Amino acid sequence: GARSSSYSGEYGSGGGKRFSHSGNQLDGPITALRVRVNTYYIVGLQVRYGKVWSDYVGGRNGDLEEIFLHPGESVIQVSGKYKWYLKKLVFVTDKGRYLSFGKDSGTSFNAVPLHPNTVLRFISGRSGSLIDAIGLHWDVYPS
Ligand SMILES: [Cl-]
Repeated sequence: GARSSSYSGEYGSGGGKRFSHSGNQLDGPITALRVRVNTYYIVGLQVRYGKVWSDYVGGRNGDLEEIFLHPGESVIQVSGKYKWYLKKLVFVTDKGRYLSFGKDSGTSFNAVPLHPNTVLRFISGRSGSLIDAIGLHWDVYPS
């Protein structure tokens, strides 16, 4: 039909419990990221949609890294690495910024939109005390 949405599928394990930011789309485009990291793993994730933060997922012991996107800036590619749990995330923006988090070891993955000229609209995944898995949802913005 007319829709340009696409979904990467889940990268990582089947552990933990599912989360989805699908209901956060209405708040706005992604405008900021919070990624909690310890020495080995991605511990936790929060994403700001417009002005409103998602409900935090993951554990709380770790360095809380945060990146604030520039006005009009979107993510167009996400890569990373996992081994048992998520270990590395790289958010690539349409302003050419490569926003890396975590430690550079594990099985690699690389997710780009399945329809051209769409951007990262929200994320889903699985979590517990760590981030077990992540999935990327792409769409046009504005809608
Ligand atoms: Cl694994």
